Amino acid sequence: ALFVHRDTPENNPETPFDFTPENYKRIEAIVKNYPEGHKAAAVLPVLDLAQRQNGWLPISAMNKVAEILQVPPMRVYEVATFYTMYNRKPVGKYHIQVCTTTPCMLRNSDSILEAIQKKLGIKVGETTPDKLFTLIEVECLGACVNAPMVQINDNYYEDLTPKDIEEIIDELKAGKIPKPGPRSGRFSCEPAGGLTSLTEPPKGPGFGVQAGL
Amino acid sequence: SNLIEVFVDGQSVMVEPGTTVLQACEKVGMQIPRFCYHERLSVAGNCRMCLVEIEKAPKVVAACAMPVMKGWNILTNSEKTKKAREGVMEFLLANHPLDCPICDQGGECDLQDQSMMFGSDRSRFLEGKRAVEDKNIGPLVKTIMTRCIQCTRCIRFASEIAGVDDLGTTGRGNDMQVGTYIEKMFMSELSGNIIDICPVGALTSKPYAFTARPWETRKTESIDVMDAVGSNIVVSTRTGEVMRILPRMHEDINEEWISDKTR
Amino acid sequence: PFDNTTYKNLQHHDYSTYTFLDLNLDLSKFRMPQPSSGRESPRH
Amino acid sequence: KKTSFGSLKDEDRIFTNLYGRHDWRLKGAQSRGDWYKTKEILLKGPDWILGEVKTSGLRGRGGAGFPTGLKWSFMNKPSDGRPKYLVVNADEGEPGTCKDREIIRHDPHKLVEGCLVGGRAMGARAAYIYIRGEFYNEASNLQVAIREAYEAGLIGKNACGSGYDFDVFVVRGAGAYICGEETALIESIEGKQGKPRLKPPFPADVGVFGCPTTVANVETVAVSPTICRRGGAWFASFGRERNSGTKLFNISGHVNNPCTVEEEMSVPLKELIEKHAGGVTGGWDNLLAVIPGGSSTPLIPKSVCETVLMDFDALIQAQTGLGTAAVIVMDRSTDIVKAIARLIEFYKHESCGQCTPCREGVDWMNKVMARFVRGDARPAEIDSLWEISKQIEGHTICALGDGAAWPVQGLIRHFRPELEERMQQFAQQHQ
Ligand SMILES: Cc1cc2nc3c(=O)[nH]c(=O)nc-3n(C[C@H](O)[C@H](O)[C@H](O)COP(=O)(O)O)c2cc1C
Ligand code: SF4
Ligand code: SF4
Ligand code: SF4
Ligand code: FES
Ligand code: FES
Ligand SMILES: [K+]
Repeated sequence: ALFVHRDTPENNPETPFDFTPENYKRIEAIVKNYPEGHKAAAVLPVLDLAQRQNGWLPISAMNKVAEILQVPPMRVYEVATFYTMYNRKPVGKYHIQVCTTTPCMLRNSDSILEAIQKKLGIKVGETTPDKLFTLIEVECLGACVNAPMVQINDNYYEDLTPKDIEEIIDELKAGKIPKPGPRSGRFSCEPAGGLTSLTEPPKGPGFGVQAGL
Repeated sequence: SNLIEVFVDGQSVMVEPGTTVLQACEKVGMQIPRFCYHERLSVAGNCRMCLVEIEKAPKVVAACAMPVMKGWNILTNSEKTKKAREGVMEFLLANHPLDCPICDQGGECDLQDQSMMFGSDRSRFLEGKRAVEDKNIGPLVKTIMTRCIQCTRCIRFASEIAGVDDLGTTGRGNDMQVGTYIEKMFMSELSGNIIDICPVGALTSKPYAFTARPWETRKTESIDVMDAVGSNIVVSTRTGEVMRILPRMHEDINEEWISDKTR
Repeated sequence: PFDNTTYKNLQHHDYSTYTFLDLNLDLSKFRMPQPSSGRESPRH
Repeated sequence: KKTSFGSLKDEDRIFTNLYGRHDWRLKGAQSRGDWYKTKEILLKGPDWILGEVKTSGLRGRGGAGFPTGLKWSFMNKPSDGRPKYLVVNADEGEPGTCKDREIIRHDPHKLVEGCLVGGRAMGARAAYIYIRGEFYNEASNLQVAIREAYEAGLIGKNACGSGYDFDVFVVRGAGAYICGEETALIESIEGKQGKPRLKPPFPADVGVFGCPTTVANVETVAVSPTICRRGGAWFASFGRERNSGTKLFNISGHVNNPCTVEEEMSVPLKELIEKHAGGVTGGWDNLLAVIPGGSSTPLIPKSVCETVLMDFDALIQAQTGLGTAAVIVMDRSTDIVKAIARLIEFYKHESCGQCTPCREGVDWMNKVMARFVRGDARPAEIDSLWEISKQIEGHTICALGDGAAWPVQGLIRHFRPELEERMQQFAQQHQ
């Protein structure tokens, strides 16, 4: 949790990184989304791309993005250390992120944190010896009505209970892909035990349209 | 022709459009407090020491950044203004280290002086303070970054004046840190100037370190001969010895900067 | 037959690491030419 | 006039695929009435569209609640040579708020159509949809929905066949609540730290890439096509005067059935919780406090919750605000000081650090609130904390600073005896 860089044998400007040819084509499309003369707007998406290819951001990757976009390296470092989704240390294969802000706290997200810690034998902020799971607390993930919820890599797992989360870790260790979403009865954000709205057939085109178009 | 009339504490003054509230106060000889604003740097508006009341406006405005509007009355000394300064000074000093006796800025420090003139006379902060690691940026500027107040003057000067995009802020929140992220030296021919524009003892002259105090120096206004520009300088001496070189403002020559060889 | 009992947003169960950027690459043939500020960058 | 509000009907619900029970892709969206007579709306001109939005009484759904037709009309002016843009705020970062998430993934074509309709009103050439980076799957749904519209001619060149060129770009965030702030969002698009800008200039003059920009919430833009189709008067027939239309509500916390639901504005808070959320856990009598509009709004105790209505003007009178309309419910088992202390901890982690009162003040408030949770303080410190919050409020660059102060003030305003009691317990234990 430090915001200074000290070169180490596995993280220095000579650490091998470079985009694959497939990613170099994705980068071209990213840059075309912005006006000519404002290529620096691509810093966030291109940095994220480097992390998706590599899993984390060595300083060499930051320099590579700076070189590609012709942006001073410090301006890339500033972005990398501001946004919390960028990993400047290697993380596990599965980055478990437990929301602990108040709405999730009110639904016993602490029990979810306990279940993950007891099952994995690690503490918040640590990685397992096998380097499969890294566990952190995060702020509201925009799924508060489905609390308690966690994010693992790109997926949300919601309305959790200590049992449900323990199963998901079993599925990940075994190599399977657990389907995202609520683990209770419901499918998304509707009230449990039956809809209280949107029960009628949706109205079709042209319904209630004002005269004169 | 296009000058507009504004009032500073009820005193009319005619100012060009685009003039900020801070610049309007200057015209009547009132200097608004500031930390992040430097007239030769880009406007930042982040320290909030320049907050000033506009009559009938419920919100204090940042004087350094807010353009004046015709008929505005700036209350530079209202209780609303004075309370804003006290609140900001209190936040500025909450984590600042108790370093004045060992800090080279002592005696010519804008934080000290504005705390005296515009802040409260005591603390109500009952927590532990932040402490930051120092960073080595070369043999000329010593960094004691726990004193930094995150005004970003050094960043803007390095980017705009010196044309070096090496300084920046990393992290965010209370943990936001000014520096180079990596181990880098800020070795520009104009680097030493960031000692002058840093309002606090975060950036100080390494050669000058610990040798004098401001009140005991004699200022000899003189000229630089290290090149052919003829930069106006102040030769600081004490008890018959030259202690340091400072810039002297000359708009048509060196503005308020000197080169590192001159310094 | 109107069915209000099944979740119909199950495609994202099969999204992968490059789905978003692959779609962005796919969309590139549809975009209008970008405007220009007249220089390569503010540093030019 | 109408005197009671609520009991909205499905016939009059804008977001009809709120629960993902129907197809979210173009085929489903069209059958539900999206993209219908979009060409007619575009050929009626910006002044007609802004008038429809002006007459609808729509107010910003992002939190500030600023009237939308008036705000959008700032772009209604001749071009000076720069391009014009509509930035759509899909950051959805306010704790308790998840309404925008359902719109993006289940009704993406309403947002995409809203982008074009609102973009036409402002004369914008494209829309950038800034969606938080943690919504990867929702962002992929949106790009799929955007691709279908491009392939149907509904956007891009000659959009809908109206002779109007409009692009819809999706740009993802990287983890920062402060990038929901309008100007901090713009700096993020430009590839900088998400630090807000001072105003002036206002975005309608100097926005993204230095160009005229309007930042609109996802919900604000998603309902815009329907208001144009069904008319502003239809939308204005809902909710109290100046509090018009249908609102998305998130009821979370200590309810039996936490959910997102669309309900008429000015619905009573009590009715909303009982009707849709199944009521407070342990009975309505087990209610302690409610945060009515997301974490930034001050809480209210059970007594106020009894009769308060859910709209901008009603909640301002209760010394709070509608905010994002995210209702966080706390029953009597809650440690209220701990619950509010966790929100101040959230603002501490989300402050961009740019400006002094929030960079230093919020962290100071967090350190004090942590001691209040344990009672390791003195009663005189309560008034000190109130004064500190007032030094942050109205002195910062952006409204995150105000949003950190208000929860603290709400706790002190309604639960001061709880704070003093905890200090009494701590003092007598170490006595
Ligand atoms: C800290 C902070 C976070 C915000 N987050 C969001 C957000 O996630 N989504 C949003 O629509 N507005 C957010 N806002 C409000 C925006 O600044 C802005 O008022 C709004 O997006 C304008 O859109 P509207 O007029 O349609 O409501 C936030 C404001 C602040 C101060
Ligand atoms: S910077 Fe100023 S206030 Fe801070 S320790 Fe040095 S002299 Fe004292
Ligand atoms: S080091 Fe000095 S000039 Fe730079 S941000 Fe800190 S206080 Fe300001
Ligand atoms: S109030 Fe906080 S988040 Fe907003 S600009 Fe100031 S420091 Fe940044
Ligand atoms: S509080 Fe956890 S998702 Fe919002
Ligand atoms: S001098 Fe104006 S905010 Fe710093
Ligand atoms: K200094």
